[PDB]
Amino acid sequence: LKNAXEDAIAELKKAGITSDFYFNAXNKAKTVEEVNALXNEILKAHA
Repeated sequence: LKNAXEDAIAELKKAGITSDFYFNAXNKAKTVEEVNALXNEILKAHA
């Protein structure tokens, strides 16, 4: 967890988010708030 950026991509990629949705979640999320909310939303919805 050095930047909520590469770290989110890494965590979601290891989690397995359909195929590439996590990578699009990448250009959608800009601010850290979004990355954490729209991060948790993905992880929880695919828990």
